[PDB]
Order: sequence, then C-alpha cells, then structure tokens
Amino acid sequence: FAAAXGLAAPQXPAPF
Repeated sequence: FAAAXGLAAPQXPAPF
C-alpha cells in the first residue's frame, strides 16, 4: 500500500 503511493508519486504532475 505505501509503496503504491510512493512509486507513482513523482509522475502525478504530468497531466497538470
């Protein structure tokens, strides 16, 4: 669960 968040996190800005 924690890992999911952490590994995705840096990609989150792409659409914005």
